[PDB]
Amino acid sequence: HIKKGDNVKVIAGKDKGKEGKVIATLPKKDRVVVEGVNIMKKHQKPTQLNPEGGILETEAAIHVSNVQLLDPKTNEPTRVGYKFVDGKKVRIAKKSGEEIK
Amino acid sequence: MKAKEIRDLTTSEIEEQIKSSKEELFNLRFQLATGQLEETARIRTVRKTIARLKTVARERE
Amino acid sequence: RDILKRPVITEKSSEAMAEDKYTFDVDTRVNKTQVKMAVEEIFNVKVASVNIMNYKPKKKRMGRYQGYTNKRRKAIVTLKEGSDDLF
Amino acid sequence: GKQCFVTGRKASTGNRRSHALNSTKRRWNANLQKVRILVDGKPKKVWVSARALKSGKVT
RNA sequence: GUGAGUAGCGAAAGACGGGUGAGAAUCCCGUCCACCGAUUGACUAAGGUUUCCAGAGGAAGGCUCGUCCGCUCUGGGUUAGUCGGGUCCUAAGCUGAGGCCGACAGGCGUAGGCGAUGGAUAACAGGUUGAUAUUCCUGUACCACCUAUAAUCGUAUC
RNA sequence: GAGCUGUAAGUAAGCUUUGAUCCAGAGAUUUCCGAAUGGGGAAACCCAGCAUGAGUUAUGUCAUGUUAUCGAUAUGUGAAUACAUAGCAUAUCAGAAGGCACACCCGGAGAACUGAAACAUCUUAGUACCCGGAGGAAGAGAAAGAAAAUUCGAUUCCCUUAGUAGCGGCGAGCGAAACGGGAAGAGCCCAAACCAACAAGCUUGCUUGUUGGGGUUGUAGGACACUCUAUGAGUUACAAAGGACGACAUUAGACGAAUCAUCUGGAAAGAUGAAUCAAAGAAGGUAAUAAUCCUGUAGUCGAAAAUGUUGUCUCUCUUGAGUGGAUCCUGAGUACGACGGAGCACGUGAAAUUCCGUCGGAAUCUGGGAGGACCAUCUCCUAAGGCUAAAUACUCUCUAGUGACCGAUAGUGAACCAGUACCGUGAGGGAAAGGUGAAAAGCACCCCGGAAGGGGAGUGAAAUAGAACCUGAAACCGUGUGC
Ligand SMILES: [Mg+2]
Repeated sequence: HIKKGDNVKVIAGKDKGKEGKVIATLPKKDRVVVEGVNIMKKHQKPTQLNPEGGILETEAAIHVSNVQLLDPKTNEPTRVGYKFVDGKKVRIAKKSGEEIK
Repeated sequence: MKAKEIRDLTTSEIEEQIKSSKEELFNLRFQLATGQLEETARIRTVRKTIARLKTVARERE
Repeated sequence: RDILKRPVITEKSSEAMAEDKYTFDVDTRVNKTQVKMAVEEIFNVKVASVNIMNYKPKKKRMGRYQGYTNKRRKAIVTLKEGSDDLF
Repeated sequence: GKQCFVTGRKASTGNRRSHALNSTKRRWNANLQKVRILVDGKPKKVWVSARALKSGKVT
């Protein structure tokens, strides 16, 4: 449904109305990671070798039914359908009709 | 991979079966005791290329 | 044939007799005779005595459930010609 | 157990009444007589009941 | 919870100087003192199954305390042709090819097997480790088997 | 069709768009103990024999291969005793054993307390235990039957007959069947009389010994006597037993319609507004209560393959009736009777029909049995050989799904790695356990401390949710204060 490399649009969250890209999708818990969306402030272990007494800020994963794949030819995040006469499913946006990648 | 780059010769099965079992996995489990965490992912691969060399000799029966 | 799983390099009783003796951890089920014809068809040396001993499984306990470790047979070769059968 | 070697008759069970109808159990037994019946091989020593001996008594 | 900060603390001689430590009547080292000594001493069977040993621990267990430990974490420890067994033998007993008995299950028993608490059976001193010693290595031995062998004896002999 | 390396958190070293992980079918490996099977044993271990093979100048040591006991076909081979028979030595042999679903079924054996207001015949009960046999079901089964009509036409299971007829220290109590309505519904093979051969008789025998042909019933049917038909008819679930070609079902899987913006909020699925799809408003999750966000549902769609169910195509195999009347046949120690027991609803009672132990013991179609002692005529039926599907009883399991059923002292003993800690020599007994948050963002850094544990600062909607982790009652122990 949603994979890494394509834009999204958060529809339901504290950081809604924000585009971005997918970083890494947890497939079992159905959670995706988008940059700049639901960022943390981790109290890191400053006895680690890397830093000197600080607070990390890495993005936190959101569930896959909070992003929605967009093709703004009519300024709209759409849903996905599947067409194939080529031996492999080419992904189709049903609300506009164009072939996306 | 390895699965059908084998089926090369009948006689060179056992002469490579004894070459990897005896002379590779025995060196790679002595060096694990005296200190090596350099390639501790070669021990899985030179063991799963023995199973492929003792499966093909059943097809030649 | 390979009935020598690992060597063992512990503190004194394994590495403070290294002028002629060496210590392996053999597989079970085997003799002290087969080890004479197993450390000779690898390293090309000539043994003089092989001694074996058996340890029981001993009890470890981690978490909230106890279990036993694995039993092991230990062999101690002693050479006549050549040296340095471990590196 | 014991059977007629010719026919195959054997024991039974059943109660044992009295003059006041108290009932223990008991056992009936076929009248088995040892006799030398000629069969294949040797004429062995077998167990034959005495009702199968009225006609077929071979030596 | 009350009984209550009550009954207990499981025979029995300890005293001091020094260290150690956040903390010591209790742990370690020293001197004096007392107790067993046909045993409270020294080796092996039965039984238990890591407790043994060195380095770190102080929440629980120890009838108090604890720096300590038979308790917790890490890493180690058991070496045999000759000692005790098996590849040798049989007692009481147990099991039993055919066989003999019994509603079925099954009970008894001959040849043969199993079974030491007994018969047979070739190695002893000294040294050493933080934990093993007739096992490891120092010096001298001995019983079984195999291979070369020479003096060889020959219907010798098994 | 892009992330994966069981719990997996944690790092390490890797593999994958030349399709990895994951899912389904089919083959390969499957150490030692176990019916244990070379012998031994205190299961998971110890000792061997004969063949080929490595190794050593040679023994010691290893690998593969086999070797239990009965049975029954065989080949030998001397039997005490000349012939010859029980013994013995071998080749073979998908033959046998044990495990079970403690369920249902059929046989063998088979109690007690209890009810009778005591108790013995009786009831509890042919039940519980135990033992043997199997099956996907098993048992019964093709009228020596029910019955009293111008009778119908195997068995089995439900409804009614009926708590009626009966049996009963006539007490307590036990308790039918046929008729009638239904679920289901097929019937067939031998024995004998006999004809033809081959091993023993001039034998007198087609009968005896073996093997093939014949032949199956009561309206009396077959041997034997006669003609009139001889290709259609099949089953391998009964009645004799041996293959292909694609239809459909099962174990992976794919497609699958339609909602946008504001208010309170840490967050919209909520209320207020406008839109839409609907063979699809069942259900679960997503920062709160979603027909339209996700996984899906109604509906279509899909098999390289391995089983499974049937259609027709082979292929095996097969004679079908009638009339006559002289002769032969139509299951024997059988049926039945007396003595003793069991079972039929029925307790020896006037006791029929049915089986068991013991002795007695028949008739042969003008025969034999039954119709509740028995006898006489009318009436139905053919005993002493065997094999048979379905309707019916169950559930340790696999898949879809329901519930005016439970919600952590409940429902399984068991939602936690349960028949486990632990108790017992042994059979056997047997509990305790669940919840942070939407997301680990699980408390960086300073300070008192030896450390625990604290108090600030910080993450969070809230830590007065900090792993003694949701809400937090009473008992019981505290500190403060008006009378
Ligand atoms: Mg029964």
